[PDB]
Amino acid sequence: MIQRTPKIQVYSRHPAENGKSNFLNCYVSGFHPSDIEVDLLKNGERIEKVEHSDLSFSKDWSFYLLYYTEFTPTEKDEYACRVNHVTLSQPKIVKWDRDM
Amino acid sequence: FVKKKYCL
Amino acid sequence: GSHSMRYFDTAMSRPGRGEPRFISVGYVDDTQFVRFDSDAASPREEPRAPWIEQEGPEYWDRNTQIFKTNTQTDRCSLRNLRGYYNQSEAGSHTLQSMYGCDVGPDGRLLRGHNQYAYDGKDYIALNEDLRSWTAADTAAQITQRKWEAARVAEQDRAYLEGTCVEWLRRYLENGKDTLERADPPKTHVTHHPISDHEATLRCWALGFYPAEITLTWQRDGEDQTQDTELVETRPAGDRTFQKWAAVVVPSGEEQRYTCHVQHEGLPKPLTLRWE
Repeated sequence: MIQRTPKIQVYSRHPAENGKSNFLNCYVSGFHPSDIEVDLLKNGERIEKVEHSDLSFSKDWSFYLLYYTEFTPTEKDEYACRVNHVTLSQPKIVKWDRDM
Repeated sequence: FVKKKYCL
Repeated sequence: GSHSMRYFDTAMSRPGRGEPRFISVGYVDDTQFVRFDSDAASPREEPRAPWIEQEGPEYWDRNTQIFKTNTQTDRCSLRNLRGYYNQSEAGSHTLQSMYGCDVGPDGRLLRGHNQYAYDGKDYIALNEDLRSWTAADTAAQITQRKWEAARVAEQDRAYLEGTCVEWLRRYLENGKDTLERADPPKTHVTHHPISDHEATLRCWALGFYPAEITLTWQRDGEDQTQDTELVETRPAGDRTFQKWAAVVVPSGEEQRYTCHVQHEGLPKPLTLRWE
């Protein structure tokens, strides 16, 4: 059995403007096998009713998924994506940074 | 349009 | 432009948790137009693109029937693959499939595809001739012999040169306002100091479709492949994609760097600098 660890990116659909509604994205790609757990976090707490895309993969056979939810960025609030996968000894947290 | 598949 | 139709299928066994899940997703380029998931509770509510609805209920019924039979076929495949590798009934295993056709701007067939991977490793592929197979190992040789005996490649060839090309052309016509529209990237360069000595220049491309794009940094007109951080192209959720490329540059040398962008929706390639 070969395993590939996920690449994780956290970012907004549109350029972020404090006080304006947007979508928060966590894109996980490059992983194998397909089982994976992804949460989006607001100030460290799990956001409910997050949706995701349908399981698909790249031509190198590595899987990808987009998890997403509506959000209104502010100065105060912190957002992140938490991912778990068989390749990870502990969940991996990636913070949202509007410059990436 | 989907393709009929064959068992490996 | 040229276009592709591709189905990406994943079958995954899960001993003790029911039968293997089968999911098939169909795309035209980077637009998903159909899903069939054996775990969906309401197959009728399963997403289809709008230019698929216009094809009517008999079209949907014929596709649904083949997807249902494909679920059973991929479960047969997973049972056989477990045996070909002497594997226990305890573990989860994965069979992936990609199949479909690529056409040029006139709609003519460029090439067909029908290939498989097991547990993330290539297993068997229909060759570009649409007549012969490439098998990765002695297990895939068993599949190859069975498919040769049953003349399976001739059935696949007929789908790839016939049904696949014909329906891709129909989808492109019905969806021409979206599927045949390339949206160019919106581009800018940002600057992020890292110390008194260096800063990152990041070249952004936002809002583009399809996903294929080339983004590169040059220093004095020389490509900086080894020193450029290039993130994977990523979906925005509005059909479009995003990508960035970054280099670390010495303070004061920023104007020696140029970012270069190629994309189908641009009338001409872009050259951009900081400020």
